[PDB]
Amino acid sequence: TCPFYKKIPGTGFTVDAFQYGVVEGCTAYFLTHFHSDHYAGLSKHFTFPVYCSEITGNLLKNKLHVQEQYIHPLPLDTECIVNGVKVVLLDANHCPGAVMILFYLPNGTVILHTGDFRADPSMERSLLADQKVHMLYLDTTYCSPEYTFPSQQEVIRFAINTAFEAVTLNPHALVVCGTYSIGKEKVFLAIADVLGSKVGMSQEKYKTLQCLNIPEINSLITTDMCSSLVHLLPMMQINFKGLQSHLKKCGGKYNQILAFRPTGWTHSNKFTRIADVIPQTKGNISIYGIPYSEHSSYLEMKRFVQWLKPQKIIPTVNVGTWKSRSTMEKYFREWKLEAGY
Ligand code: NI
Repeated sequence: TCPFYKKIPGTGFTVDAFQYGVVEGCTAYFLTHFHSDHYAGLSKHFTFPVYCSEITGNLLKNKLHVQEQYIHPLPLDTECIVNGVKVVLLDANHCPGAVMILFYLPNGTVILHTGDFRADPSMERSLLADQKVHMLYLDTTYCSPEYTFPSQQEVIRFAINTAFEAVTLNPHALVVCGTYSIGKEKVFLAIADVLGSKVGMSQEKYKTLQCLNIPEINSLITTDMCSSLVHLLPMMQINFKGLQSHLKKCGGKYNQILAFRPTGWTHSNKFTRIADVIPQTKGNISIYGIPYSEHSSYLEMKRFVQWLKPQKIIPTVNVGTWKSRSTMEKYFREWKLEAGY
């Protein structure tokens, strides 16, 4: 059965609730972004209205085959009426097409559902600035102070500098980057850009990237592996066995692999700086784990919430244990006492 934190009171609406069958009372199903834990349950036989971004709607049609008549894309930053209720979609600074949803209830309550997000000070100058928000449905993935990681810009700088150095020392080195969902496209695009190459990938991944409205994408990616010196592979293949097997397939064109795994957080973050990160190596293969996050750090999350000053917070992540729930509730109270709301 559908959990309470996926339901929007005072409406016929649910958020990211496609794996519970026909939800009793639901006249519109919103989808925040195209990640499988959130779309789980959607398929070509779905017959209810789905509300989402243009980009999410491209992926629903092309990848899941949802029929067009049930896909309702909305523009961002624009007041829209859905089944008699004003809503706005905001950029969530997560993966391509990811949104936060503002609901303006008929009784006067305003609710923000963040979906998955990476909080940013720029959000303090969106349409959120313009009225009070009573209830916040919050992505609490990294809601604990140990969760530190660098800016996306610092991480991309590390990756660009590492790749350009290795390939300039050895022009016969191949760069490989892991992927298993949309998001984090800057990692492989920034590295291919410094090397003067397109990124090579499977037909299935090329198809996915052609749904994302990235400017000038036809100039940046390709299915011809032979012409490319940055290859994308499934995340499961980014290990010594998988990468050895891939190098065999390249027909003696290359004699060294440098590979990147963009993880979220890893406990090496508590001690080590981004400057100081070192790879795991075996022979002519080196693997870097780089902390490129599409979710808020603890400090970024705290700044956002202390700015927004909501009356009530409903977590949407880490809700399955009493210890987690109690931990999160303590931090919410600290924040509220420190700021005075
Ligand atoms: Ni996500």
